[PDB]
Amino acid sequence: ACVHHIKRRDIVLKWELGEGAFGKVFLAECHNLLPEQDKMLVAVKALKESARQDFQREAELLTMLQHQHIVRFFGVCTEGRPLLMVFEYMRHGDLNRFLRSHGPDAAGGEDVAPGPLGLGQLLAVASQVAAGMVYLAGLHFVHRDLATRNCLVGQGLVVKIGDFGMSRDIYSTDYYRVGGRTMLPIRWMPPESILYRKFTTESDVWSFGVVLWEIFTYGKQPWYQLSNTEAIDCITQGRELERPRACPPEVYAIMRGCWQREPQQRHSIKDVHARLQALAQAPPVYLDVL
Ligand SMILES: COc1ccc(-n2ncc3c(=O)n(CC(=O)Nc4cc(C(F)(F)F)ccc4Cl)cnc32)cc1
Repeated sequence: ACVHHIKRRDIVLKWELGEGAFGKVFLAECHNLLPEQDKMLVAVKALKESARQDFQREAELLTMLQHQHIVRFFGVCTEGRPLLMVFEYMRHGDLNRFLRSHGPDAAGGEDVAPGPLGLGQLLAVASQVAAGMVYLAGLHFVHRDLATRNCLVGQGLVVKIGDFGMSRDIYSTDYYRVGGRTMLPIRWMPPESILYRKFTTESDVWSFGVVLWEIFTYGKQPWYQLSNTEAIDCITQGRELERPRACPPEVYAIMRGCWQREPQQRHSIKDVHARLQALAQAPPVYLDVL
């Protein structure tokens, strides 16, 4: 348990940002956290209710996972309930909201032009999320719920991967509630995950595949035209998501790389990150003709 601790007195809650059923999130000022900044803004998750153990496991895990494109964890405040986890504040919030609000069905601020994000803007986002997934597959860590609702966008369109309990509330429609405890992101899962309940690196590249589709559809729900049971039938019957208008055939091919029926046929995430980075850093003259 080599988790950083922060004194309660160094955390000033400002207001709420989000509610789940296991946690509340707050904007807070945090003091003496960085020398660069004597004071600075963070998001703080307060535990609602076993629960303490889950909190200790979450904190140990998030102290392990550090990387440019994983949500930055600063540490815990264990001095009095509510127990707090302290996170970097991501000014644009979740990538799904960010996509929807820069999509044809939505103006231009500080980090972004008005109107649809450009192809180069969408490859940059896809690249960063892939960079994140490399680092997790690196550690042989299976995510199990990769989707735009579980990434955050910071100042400068820095995109980072998380896994938020509040996602099951805010975005319940993205989950199939089985039995009455469990919640399955069926629209993001490959056939082996739905059929055999196996979760692997390779079930995560499938999910990354669908993230790529979300990016290029500006955050539409995959199979939005289908019920949860229709999506299951269609995913088990091998039916593949259509190329979005904004998706060049060359990007659609990376998606197909992630959707090979056979887990082992799927391109590695390293390969995909490489394909996507290369495009995002390609000169406009090359991209304007893709
Ligand atoms: C506006 O700025 C905001 C807004 C919201 C937030 N915010 N809200 C909730 C959470 C939260 O739970 N975490 C921890 C987390 O993501 N945990 C995790 C990560 C992984 C892995 F994907 F990294 F691998 C796996 C498993 C778990 Cl449990 C972080 N930030 C949250 C933060 C800033």
